[PDB]
Amino acid sequence: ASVHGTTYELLRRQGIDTVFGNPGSNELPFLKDFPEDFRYILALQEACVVGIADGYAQASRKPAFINLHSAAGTGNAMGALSNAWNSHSPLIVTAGQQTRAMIGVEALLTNVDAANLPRPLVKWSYEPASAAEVPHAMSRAIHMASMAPQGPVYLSVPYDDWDKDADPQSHHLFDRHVSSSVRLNDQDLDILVKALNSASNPAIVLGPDVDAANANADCVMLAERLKAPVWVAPSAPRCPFPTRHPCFRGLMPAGIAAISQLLEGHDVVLVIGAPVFRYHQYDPGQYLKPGTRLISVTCDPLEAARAPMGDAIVADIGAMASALANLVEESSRQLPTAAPEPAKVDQDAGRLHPETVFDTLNDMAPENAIYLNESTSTTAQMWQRLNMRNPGSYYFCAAGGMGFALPAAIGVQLAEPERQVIAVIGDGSANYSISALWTAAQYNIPTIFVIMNNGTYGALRWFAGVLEAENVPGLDVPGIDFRALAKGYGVQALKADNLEQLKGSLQEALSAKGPVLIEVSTVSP
Amino acid sequence: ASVHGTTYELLRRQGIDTVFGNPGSNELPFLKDFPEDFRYILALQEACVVGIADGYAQASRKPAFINLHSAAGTGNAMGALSNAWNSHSPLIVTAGQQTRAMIGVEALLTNVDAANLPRPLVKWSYEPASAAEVPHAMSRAIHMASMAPQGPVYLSVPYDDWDKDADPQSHHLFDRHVSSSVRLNDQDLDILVKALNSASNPAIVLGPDVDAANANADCVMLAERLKAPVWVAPSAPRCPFPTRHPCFRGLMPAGIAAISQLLEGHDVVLVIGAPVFRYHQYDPGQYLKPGTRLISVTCDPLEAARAPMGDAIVADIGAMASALANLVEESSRQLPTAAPEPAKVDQDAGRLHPETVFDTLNDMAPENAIYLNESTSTTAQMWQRLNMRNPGSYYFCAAGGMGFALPAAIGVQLAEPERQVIAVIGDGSANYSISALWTAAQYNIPTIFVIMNNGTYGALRWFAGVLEAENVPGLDVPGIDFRALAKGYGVQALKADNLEQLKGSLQEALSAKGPVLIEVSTVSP
Amino acid sequence: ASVHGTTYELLRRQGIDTVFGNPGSNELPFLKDFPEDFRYILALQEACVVGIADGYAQASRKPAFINLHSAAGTGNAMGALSNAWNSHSPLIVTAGQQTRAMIGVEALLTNVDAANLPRPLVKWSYEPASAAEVPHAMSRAIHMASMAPQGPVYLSVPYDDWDKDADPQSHHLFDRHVSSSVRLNDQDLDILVKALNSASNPAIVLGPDVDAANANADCVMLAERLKAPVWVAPSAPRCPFPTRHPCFRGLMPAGIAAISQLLEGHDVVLVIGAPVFRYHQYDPGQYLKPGTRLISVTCDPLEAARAPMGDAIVADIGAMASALANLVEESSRQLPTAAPEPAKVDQDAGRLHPETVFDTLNDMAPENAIYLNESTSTTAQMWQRLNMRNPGSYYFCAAGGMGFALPAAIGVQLAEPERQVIAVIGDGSANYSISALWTAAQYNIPTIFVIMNNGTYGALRWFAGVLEAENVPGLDVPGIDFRALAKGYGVQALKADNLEQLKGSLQEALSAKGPVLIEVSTVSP
Ligand SMILES: Cc1ncc(Cn2c(C)c(CCOP(=O)(O)OP(=O)(O)O)sc2=O)c(N)n1
Ligand SMILES: Cc1ncc(Cn2c(C)c(CCOP(=O)(O)OP(=O)(O)O)sc2=O)c(N)n1
Ligand SMILES: Cc1ncc(Cn2c(C)c(CCOP(=O)(O)OP(=O)(O)O)sc2=O)c(N)n1
Ligand SMILES: [Ca+2]
Ligand SMILES: [Ca+2]
Ligand SMILES: [Ca+2]
Ligand SMILES: [Ca+2]
Ligand SMILES: [Ca+2]
Ligand SMILES: [Ca+2]
Ligand code: NA
Repeated sequence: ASVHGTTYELLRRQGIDTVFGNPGSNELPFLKDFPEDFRYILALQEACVVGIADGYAQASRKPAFINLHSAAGTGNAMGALSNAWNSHSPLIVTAGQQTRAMIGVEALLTNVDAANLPRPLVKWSYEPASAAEVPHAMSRAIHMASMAPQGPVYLSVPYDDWDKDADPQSHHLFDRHVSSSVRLNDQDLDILVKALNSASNPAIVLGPDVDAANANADCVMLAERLKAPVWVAPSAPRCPFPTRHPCFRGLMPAGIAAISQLLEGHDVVLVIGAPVFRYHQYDPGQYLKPGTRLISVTCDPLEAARAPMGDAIVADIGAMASALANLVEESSRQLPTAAPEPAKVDQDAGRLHPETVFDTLNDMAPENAIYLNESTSTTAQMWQRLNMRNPGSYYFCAAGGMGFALPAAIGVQLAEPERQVIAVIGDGSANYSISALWTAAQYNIPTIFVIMNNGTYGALRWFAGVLEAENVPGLDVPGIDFRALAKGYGVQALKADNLEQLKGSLQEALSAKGPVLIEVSTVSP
Repeated sequence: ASVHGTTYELLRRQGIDTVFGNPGSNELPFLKDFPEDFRYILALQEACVVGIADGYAQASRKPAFINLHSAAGTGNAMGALSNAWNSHSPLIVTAGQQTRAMIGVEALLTNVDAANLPRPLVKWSYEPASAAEVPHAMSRAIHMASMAPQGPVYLSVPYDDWDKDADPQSHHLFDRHVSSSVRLNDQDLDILVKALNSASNPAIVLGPDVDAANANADCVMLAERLKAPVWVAPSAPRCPFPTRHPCFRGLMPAGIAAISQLLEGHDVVLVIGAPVFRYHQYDPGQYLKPGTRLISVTCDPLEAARAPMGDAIVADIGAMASALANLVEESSRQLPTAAPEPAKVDQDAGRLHPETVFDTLNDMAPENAIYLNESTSTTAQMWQRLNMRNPGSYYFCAAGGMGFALPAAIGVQLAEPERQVIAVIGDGSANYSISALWTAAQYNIPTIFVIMNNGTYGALRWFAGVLEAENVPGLDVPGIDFRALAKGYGVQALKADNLEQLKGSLQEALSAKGPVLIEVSTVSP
Repeated sequence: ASVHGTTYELLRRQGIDTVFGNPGSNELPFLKDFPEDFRYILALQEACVVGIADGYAQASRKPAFINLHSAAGTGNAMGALSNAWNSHSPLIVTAGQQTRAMIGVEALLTNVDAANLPRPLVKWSYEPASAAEVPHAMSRAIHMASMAPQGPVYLSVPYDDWDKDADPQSHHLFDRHVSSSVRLNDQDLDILVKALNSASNPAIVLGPDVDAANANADCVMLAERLKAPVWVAPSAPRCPFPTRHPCFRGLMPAGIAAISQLLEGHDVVLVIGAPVFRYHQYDPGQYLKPGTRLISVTCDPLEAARAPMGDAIVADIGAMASALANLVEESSRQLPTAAPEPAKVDQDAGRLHPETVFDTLNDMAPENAIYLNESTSTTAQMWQRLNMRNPGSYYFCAAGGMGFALPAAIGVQLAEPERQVIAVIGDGSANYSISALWTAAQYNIPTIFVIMNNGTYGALRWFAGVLEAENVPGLDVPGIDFRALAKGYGVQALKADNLEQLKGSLQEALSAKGPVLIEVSTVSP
């Protein structure tokens, strides 16, 4: 067998059937004779390739496979890799290298010092020392991306390797099963459960690894048994809990003092599946107030090591959430009462307030919609106004890096063809990965893109206010026609300058059979 | 003085007055109170920011200063950095880091292991250990980017550093002058000159560092004195010689055997300002034929070390080209005769052959036009058909990475406001950095963009033919309307479906007062 | 509080009370005012500092703390770090940096690019961005070294940081408890247990992480219930099983084909606490024969990813070994019968055969002796001839790197003051870390060092035979007087040129109250 045949066999035997890619000439010997059981999803720039694969992996809860061109293609994808690192996304990033005979001379298209290029944003990065090693290196990449804590990996392969003979012993790679589905030992788990049962006023804080593990329903059972309020850890990349459940308390503020004030009076705070904590603004004060202790369950040793307070347990989130939910006692405390509905903001017949947009989306979208957020100044309102009952219903760029939501919404829609995806993206953020629209058109992936057009980088005006920073250049983005950009890439486009037109465009988009972009005129900050 | 005030003083005293950027919140404390003597050039994605700065640096022959946001902004720019590394572009890339007090907890927007992120594509990469060190670290960045061999550098700065007090001794940085303008010692230079004077059939091969050094006119004098044919080294990022001078022989084929066959019969081959060599296709055979010896003058030790044949001298290209041109004897051999004009290819009233497009551009463009090339299947025809008499007249992505020419054409036009820039870009390549069009519109930078629309990644069909690779996915890019994309970003747009409309659109574009995009329907390969 | 006071408080609250070090001037501000409850163990070169700390950590099963001088001190220790990486040793390596104000100028003693220096041999490597961050960075180092898979970490600290004020919130670091004591979830564990109960001819292979976890006794119970033969995985750094238990089958040969032939006929092979596998010689063939399947339990994702065959479970070895030993059924198969005693080799009245030395050590040493091995050509005989009943009884350089056993034997003896340590070290290996002898003398740590003096690098003659390599320089080491080297560093020294003198020197050494070196004249290969 050739290295090409053996490597595609390993991929299919490990459950991989889709290649997300933008091709080049070091990759043609891999892509030739492409197997009939695989698909190839082309995107026009590599941030878009990786964003699409990232949405697909996060929504499918399985690894996604990427093929990029050498150093320039890998490099175009590195902002997308920053977000994938912070969302623990299992991405297998492959890139083609020059033929071994010209690597030393640094022929055009040589990826020099290849394994160092995507560091520090990958768990494992490698170029094999011979062609026969390629299937074993691919096996390492698959398992490194997929074991907890999941994350992106990188493999560079000289183009001449594919046609070489494979090692006949590579068949032992095909059916390897590797598990990291582990939980705390019984004695120490019993100690944790007794601490939770004994707490007088527990709180629960949930992060994105809960949604990645599909541990959401176990966390609902846990919060119901403990009768405990539930927040989402700050800077949230995913939604880990039903947002209209009575225990839900919303997104935590991303500040040290704000969080310790929020948690004041809670004797035990159990954090599951989150870093402790993804603060943003600098809000110095106490990490926790006197009387509060914190316990974190995390799948990632790096998160356990860096927490500035609390105890930690490094284990699988699905296995731990299931065990805790089934072992804790039902408290005789009263269940928390649901938060009140948000108020309706006053809306005239002109430009839309973001609050009006989210209320109208909540009124009209299906109950199993999936939302993505890259409208950076409106996140708090989005979390207050969208009822997200089901797992896998929310994604936000985990490293804060623009350029994620537009392509990731296409990958999520490909992973979840029966759930309508609605990406809410600012006019600033929409540009970073605008060419991803083409992939939605070409493959007829029916994502809805709602562009919140207020003419400016609104969140940077907000943060400038926090810093009291004046005379800052580069904050306005006037003069972009998003219906013409959508037409450029083959996507149907609608405009909404007022609430009547917002309702009409959403009705048309929800009834459409392909992707649709709606440009919404929103109020200037 | 504050670190902010001291750092902007150092920049202006070192000749920097423009910041190319896409802002974020770790950068607002640097950008606030932006000095009145500086400009800020916004672009909507970081590949575009860096591409624009790269064109500006290459055309101005001076360092360009960039400010990006943390890891995601730096990462979005890394394919642009791959090209800048291979063009020796002096780029000072700065990125903002979180406040020092939250780096350890990895707050949102922390650039983890920052200095390792852009490696291996930078000459120097650093984050200072204290605020007071920031001006000295910036001084190091300026000089590292600017000394031979020039190239990109990276500096990460915690946002809280800017408002701190500067070291009063930082004033000694402001006027430092650092020179690498060096040439081979007199005794060894005299040995080289005697070898050139004694050659019976010398050849000259020139690379991009000749054009970077503005050594073009000295190389013309050298070739006239030696009566020697002149080629351009393969995979050329720049044009180092007048293309209709009698000595000019064109772009070398990018293959080992093809180059040694071309050079057969030449006893001494002098390479100036090029790697030896940027081969592309694998074309194994002899590096040089018996009877040919090679001497390379390069500004880059890495190029001298990796050449597989020949002697080398590591020195400044401007200083060496001037010395050689003024020291060699005038040979009594006959001057080489000019190559014949290219033939006119047959053209019907339908889609345009690329040969027709380049002939029409050569007929209509000013004699001091500047061309950029990212039309990958038509490079050989472009080099045969455009008379480029002057330095700084051609740029092509030096690492072969798509996404360079569209933004770089805007930076070159900003650097050379009296020379019309004409970027010839394939329909595939145009997508990688499409949002750069917005910067041309907003600042009214009057670049002309000629999009060669043949519906496919034509060069990858070519390379697939070379490999005899069949059943390759992802090679076609149908369904893109480039006039709608140009309208989306505010640029005037024209279409040319035949030769009459090509001539009319070029006349309109050359008479326009702002940027113009022309979509040309070209023949399918 | 100062950073100095807060950092020593964090260390003591996390169970650290000993600093292994060789001092320098960047470290004096850390070491000044050394707390009365800490000890400092000086060694004269940094390979020896780290080797001693490594033996101490491995034997105590807890992290050991090291302080080295800048880049040169760290660099002198990097061969010791290679062994610590492959033994999963929890080492917290700290090094002093220049004062922040002169790092940029690269004053003498600046550790440039410090965090990159010990990579790739550490799990985590860092220099803090401010003085106040130092206690949190130390907390990260402690937990990163101690969480599974354990391993060395590195922290560089500018010397001016120690006297600065600490962050008042650093107290939340002092009592953090972090656990990685996890095992496979109940459903999948029940599947594994049923596979073991159903096997017709199971085998068990154990590696060093069994001894690190003190899982040895649980593995004896497991092998007794399964009635299964037990081997030790190749290139063994530790001894994980009693070597005269009836199930014990010895050290596996370090070859691919040799291992699959050994395992032929075993239907399920359970590997616990080992890489799969640390082969050495290249012995190509099948990884496993038809009819054998392999299951690996490992604490290290990198080991699970790279195994070329089998299933894997990534979990804590102590927790998994305990669960399996208590859940499997007692098989009705007959218990394996003990291997026969090794034969006595013929010994004349001259130089000693290694077999005679190990038989005499086994006859005379206490039953709770601890052995170290750096006598590279005699490993197989050592494993056959020493009855090691107890955990923690054997150490061998895990990366194969010379210079481990001499210093590590001193650290093991410090960790286990009531168990006699006997280091068996070749005359070649003894030189690499010879100055460690001084620390044993100065602190009166009563290690016994048995130097096997055959005048040559015996194992390299063996491997040269395997390669059929002739005319190799550098294999002989004549002319070393080890009793004079021991006298040089203050250690009592004895010579044994025959068996009578070997017995007399061992009796004298076992009765001594301080360290003793015995130089044994062994037969030339
Ligand atoms: C890759 C990248 N570049 C720049 C930024 C900085 N950035 C920018 C540019 C923001 C403004 C996004 O504007 P928008 O129009 O999408 O939304 P708002 O107007 O609601 O803020 S928010 C933010 O952090 C970033 N985070 N990531
Ligand atoms: C960043 C990046 N991604 C992909 C490629 C691979 N690539 C691609 C995609 C080419 C086709 C460009 O198509 P075009 O339409 O611009 O021009 P032609 O049709 O004349 O080839 S040429 C080439 O090397 C690349 N070099 N750089
Ligand atoms: C740091 C280092 N340097 C060199 C070696 C190579 N080496 C050497 C030099 C060996 C010979 C050790 O000789 P010895 O006298 O200690 O024992 P034998 O004579 O029994 O082999 S075995 C071996 O792998 C090594 N592994 N580690
Ligand atoms: Ca099919
Ligand atoms: Ca906006
Ligand atoms: Ca001005
Ligand atoms: Ca094309
Ligand atoms: Ca004391
Ligand atoms: Ca020896
Ligand atoms: Na990198």
